[PDB]
Amino acid sequence: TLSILVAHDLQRVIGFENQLPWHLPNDLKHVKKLSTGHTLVMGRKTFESIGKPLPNRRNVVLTSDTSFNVEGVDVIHSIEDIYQLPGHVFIFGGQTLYEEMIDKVDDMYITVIEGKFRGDTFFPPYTFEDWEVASSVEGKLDEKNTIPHTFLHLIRK
Ligand SMILES: NC(=O)C1=CN([C@@H]2O[C@H](COP(=O)(O)OP(=O)(O)OC[C@H]3O[C@@H](n4cnc5c(N)ncnc54)[C@H](OP(=O)(O)O)[C@@H]3O)[C@@H](O)[C@H]2O)C=CC1
Ligand SMILES: COc1cc(-c2ccccc2)cc([C@@H](C)C#Cc2c(C)nc(N)nc2N)c1
Repeated sequence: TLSILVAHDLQRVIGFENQLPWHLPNDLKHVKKLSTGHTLVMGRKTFESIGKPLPNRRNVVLTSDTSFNVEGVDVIHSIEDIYQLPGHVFIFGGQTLYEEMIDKVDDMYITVIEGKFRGDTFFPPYTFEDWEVASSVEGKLDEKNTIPHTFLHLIRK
C-alpha cells in the first residue's frame, strides 16, 4: 500500500526554510498514529530538517549520496526502490518527493491547514475530480492547536 502523508495550507504551502511553517500538535499525533509500525519514505532535505529518525517505524531516506549513513535510517537511491518496500509505505515529503509520487500513490492523508503562510516549498496541484473523499474530519481548535485544520483521506478514483 502506497500513501501520501502531508500537511498543506490553503495555497498548498508545505515548508519554509526547511521547517514546517505552523506548530500543530494534533497533526503530529495524527502522523504518529497513522505511521506507527509502518514505513516512512522521505527526501534527504526533509530528513535533515529533523536530523533523527522517528522511533517505532521504518525510516527510509531517498538520496543520491552514496555515503549517506545514519543509525536507524535505511537508505534508497532510486524512486524505483520505493515499490520494493514491504507493508504500508507513506511518502512523507518533501516537495520533490510529492511531485515524483503524486501520480503513483493509492491514496493521500492530507491535513489541510486553513491558513495562508509564507512558504518556499509546495504540494503539487490536485483536483477532487480525481480523488474520492473517504473521510473529512475537523481538527480540534484549542490553546495548543490554534490554527483550524481538517484531516482528509482521499482515494484515487
Ligand atoms: N508540511 C508537510 O507535510 C511537510 C513539509 N516538508 C517540507 O518540505 C521541504 C523540503 O522539500 P524539498 O526541498 O523538495 O526536499 P526533499 O525533502 O524532497 O529532498 C529532496 C532531496 O531528496 C533526494 N531525492 C529526491 N528525489 C530523488 C531521486 N529520484 N533520486 C535520488 N534522490 C532523490 C535528493 O537528495 P540528494 O540531494 O541528497 O541527492 C534531493 O535533493 C521542507 O521545507 C520541509 O519542511 C516535508 C515533509 C512534510
Ligand atoms: C525525520 O523524519 C521526520 C519526522 C517527523 C516527526 C517528528 C515528530 C513527530 C511527528 C513527525 C516529521 C518530519 C516532517 C518533515 C514531516 C511531516 C508531516 C507532518 C508534520 N504532518 C503531516 N500531516 N504530514 C507530514 N508528512 C520528518
